[PDB]
Parts: sequence; structure tokens; C-alpha cells
Amino acid sequence: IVGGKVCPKGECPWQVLLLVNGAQLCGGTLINTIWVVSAAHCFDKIKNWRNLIAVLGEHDLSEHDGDEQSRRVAQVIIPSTYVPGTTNHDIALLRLHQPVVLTDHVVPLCLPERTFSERTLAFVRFSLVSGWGQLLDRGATALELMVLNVPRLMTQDCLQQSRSPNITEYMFCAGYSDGSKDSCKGDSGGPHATHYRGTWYLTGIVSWGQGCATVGHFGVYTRVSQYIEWLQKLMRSEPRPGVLLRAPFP
Amino acid sequence: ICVNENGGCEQYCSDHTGTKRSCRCHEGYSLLADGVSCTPTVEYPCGKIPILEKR
Ligand SMILES: C[C@@H]1CC(=O)Nc2ccc(S(=O)(=O)C3CC3)c(c2)CN(C)C(=O)[C@H](Nc2ccc3c(N)ncc(F)c3c2)c2ccc(OCC(F)F)c1c2
Ligand SMILES: [Ca+2]
Repeated sequence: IVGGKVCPKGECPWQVLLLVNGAQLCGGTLINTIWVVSAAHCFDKIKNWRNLIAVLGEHDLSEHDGDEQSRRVAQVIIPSTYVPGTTNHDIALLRLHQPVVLTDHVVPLCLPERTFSERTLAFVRFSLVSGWGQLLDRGATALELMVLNVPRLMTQDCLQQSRSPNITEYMFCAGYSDGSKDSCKGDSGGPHATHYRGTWYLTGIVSWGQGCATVGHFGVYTRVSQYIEWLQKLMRSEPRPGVLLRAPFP
Repeated sequence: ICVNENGGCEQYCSDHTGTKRSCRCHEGYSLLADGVSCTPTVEYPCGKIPILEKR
């Protein structure tokens, strides 16, 4: 995250840290006690599927304070329409091997209904994006969880304000074109969370862009409202052997 | 009705046959008698921050 601030410990309680062989991989969002939403592109280079770990209640990477909860990722579910190495349909649904325990530091973000998200949430201007990604383009990643407030743009407005692939109906732009504030590659998979009448909801996933906080470019986020029915149906399904599952979309 | 100001609902809105509207809530919440507000029924409802709520 470039140009944000430290998220005070416990104020981003749905943030997930994904690890592969103990190394930082991506972010994610807890939506109930066993399910995590992340980006499909986070898993393009994984060979060690049994070494994928999700950490909840994380804040500072240098110290263990007792609020962290680690779980093995039992399943990674990706839409059939996602093509590795490309931008479209950038979403993954992760099943944890055992549920996390809800505490003051571990709380799910609400996954909204499609109608409410399209008719109401889509028009809330500002939303928060968070992660342990790069603090600067070509710079070090953060040791403390960072958060940033970003405004959403209509796709016609993003295309006219930008200086490259298409922005599809499965994406939206958010952020600034003056190169001061953005989410980075290390924040990939993390939440874009929207506040409405006292409650926070999942509206986007940190997905792609053309260099972190580069002038003339906005951050691009997966449009979660397009996937509500797809996610709900999978959360009602029985686990299948093998970590990676490709599921039909729509 | 749901298209305009979320039909007055705090959370979800369903349109019905005529000028009827029903508000609904996410799991972990119940609808109040005003027919629009959602109150938590669990200790850790989704999308609420405990350290801010307890303040
Ligand atoms: C997913 C799309 C296609 C692709 O390259 N897939 C891809 C696959 C695997 C990996 S990985 O390392 O195995 C994995 C993260 C652990 C990566 C990428 C790593 N990586 C460069 C990324 O993850 C980066 N992500 C982001 C995310 C948000 C950004 C933002 N908000 N602003 C500026 C950025 F630069 C932002 C950049 C990104 C940049 C351009 C881009 O596509 C560019 C398009 F032109 F093709 C895409 C993603
Ligand atoms: Ca820690």
C-alpha cells in the first residue's frame, strides 16, 4: 500500500495473510469462519499446494502477540473462465482446513447480496484497501498492516482519465491518477471494503494495475458483485479431493 | 422501491407484487419492528469492528 497509514491493530479484523513455505504470498478476506476470498492470480505459480497457510488476526510480521490464528488452506476454487497470466475473472474462494475462532481481532467481512451491492454499494464513493504490500514502487513491503481510502470510478470515467488491457464488466477502477496513492502487487487478493449504514461489506479484490502508484493509472479491482451467486453455491458444496478446483462460471 | 435509497432498508431489500417492500438482514442479525433496521444476534457479527463497537 502506497500513501496510506498503519491500520490500527484490530481495525481490519477480516484481513488475511496468505503464506507459501512461510513466505508472504498475497492478501485475502475472511467472509465467515471457514471461507476466504482472494485473487485467482495469487495461485498461478504454486507447485507446493500443501504448504499454503492463511493467517487471521495478523498485524505486525516481526512479532507473535498471541492474536494470530494459522490455518492450512484445504481448497482453492477458481472460475473456469479465468486464464492464468491474464486479468479477467480474478477471484479465488479458499476453504480453510479448520474454522478460525471469532475474537475481537478475527471477524468476517459481510459478503453482500448482488442486488444490494449493484444498486447501493456500487455508488458509495470511498472504500478501504489494505495489505502488507510495497510501501513504494520498487520498494520494501510493510511490516505492519497498511490501509488506504480510495474513490471508485465509473468505467467510462476510468478510461477517459487514464493515459494496456480492457476494463471488463468483471472489474472496476479505484484510486488516484496523480501517482500518490494505490494498492501494490504484494496487496494482491486483499479486500476493497465498503461502509454502509454502520456495516462493512466486500465489494472488490486487489487485482492489477500498470506499476504501483504510477501517474496516469488507477488501481483495478475484481467486481465481487458479479460472483455472489457463484460463491454462495460453492460455499454450500461438499469438499472434493485435491487442493485446486476449477468450477464453472457462471 | 429497492432501487431508490435502498428502499429505506439498513441492509437487504426485496420488492414484492405491488407497492410492497421487505427488508432483510445478513446471517447474525435480526430485523427490528420498524421493518428496516438490523440488530446483531451474535457476539461477532460480520462487518463490525469490536474494538470500535466496545468504545
Ligand atoms: C493479474 C495481472 C496479470 C499478471 O501479471 N498476473 C500475475 C500472476 C502471478 C503473479 S505472482 O507474483 O505469482 C502472485 C502475486 C503472488 C503476478 C502477476 C505478480 N504481479 C506482477 C502482480 O500480482 C501485479 N498485481 C497488482 C495488483 C494491484 C495493482 C494496483 N492496484 N496498482 C498498480 C499495480 F501495478 C498493481 C499490481 C500485477 C501486475 C500487472 C498485471 O496485469 C497487467 C495487465 F496489463 F496485464 C497483473 C498483476
Ligand atoms: Ca504478529
